Amino acid sequence: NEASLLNQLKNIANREDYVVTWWDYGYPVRYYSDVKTLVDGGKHLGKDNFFPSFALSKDEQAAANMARLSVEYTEKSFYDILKSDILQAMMKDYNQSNVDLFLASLSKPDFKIDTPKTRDIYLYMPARMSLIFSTVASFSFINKPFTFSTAYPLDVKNGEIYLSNGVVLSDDFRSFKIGDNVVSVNSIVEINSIKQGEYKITPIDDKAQFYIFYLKDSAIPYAQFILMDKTMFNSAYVQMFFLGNYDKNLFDLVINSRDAKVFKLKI
Ligand SMILES: [Ca+2]
Repeated sequence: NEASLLNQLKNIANREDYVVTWWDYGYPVRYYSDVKTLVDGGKHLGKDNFFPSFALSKDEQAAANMARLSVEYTEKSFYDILKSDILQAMMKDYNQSNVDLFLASLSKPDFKIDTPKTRDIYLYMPARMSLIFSTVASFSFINKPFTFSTAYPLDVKNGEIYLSNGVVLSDDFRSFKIGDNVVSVNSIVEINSIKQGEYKITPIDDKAQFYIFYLKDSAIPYAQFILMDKTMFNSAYVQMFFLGNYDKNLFDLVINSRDAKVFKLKI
């Protein structure tokens, strides 16, 4: 129950703290937790979405840093450039002229956070977001496609599975065609239990792109499988929520649930 988990968040965290998350949950979080957010029903323009999306789509370390940067610079952006165009502001304070290289800059373990820490930050990552994560991650691109297609079985006739995304998957989980021809999946990944670290990956051809996810116990209707590329596989969302793999020098797990996870930025 979301209200319960976000009411748990209220007590754990502080009124000044931010929760970083997608805007669809902006209001619920502010209501249940009584904390600040980056976006919400009333504030989710492209320029807005970029920051939650980045710290949800990029690699853990990159997301850890943006979380801190975006929060600190948005807060400050309430006292010139810092108003309207917060990414430029932070680039100057890092003397980076090229948007793409600064952003790539963030993935490095050797990135200095000059700006002081002024408040706590939490990541909120609900299961149900998978169904929309494709749209979430799209906003971490300045506007080179990605792939995050979730699907449920329509039928299972023969040794194949008629996935809802027009895809036809083999029962050994090693190929699909989409009504055409075979293309080996990079690896196989099945989630026996999220709350628990119950999963396993089977390497099956390196030069292959798409990963395949089997959600043996999806409590989410319409999300039984996930087909994703190497990038989405890298995201903090997949790695941290689904695979429950995270750096304990970057994040603290303060709320574990079947339905959602909450991490405390430690930086
Ligand atoms: Ca403070």
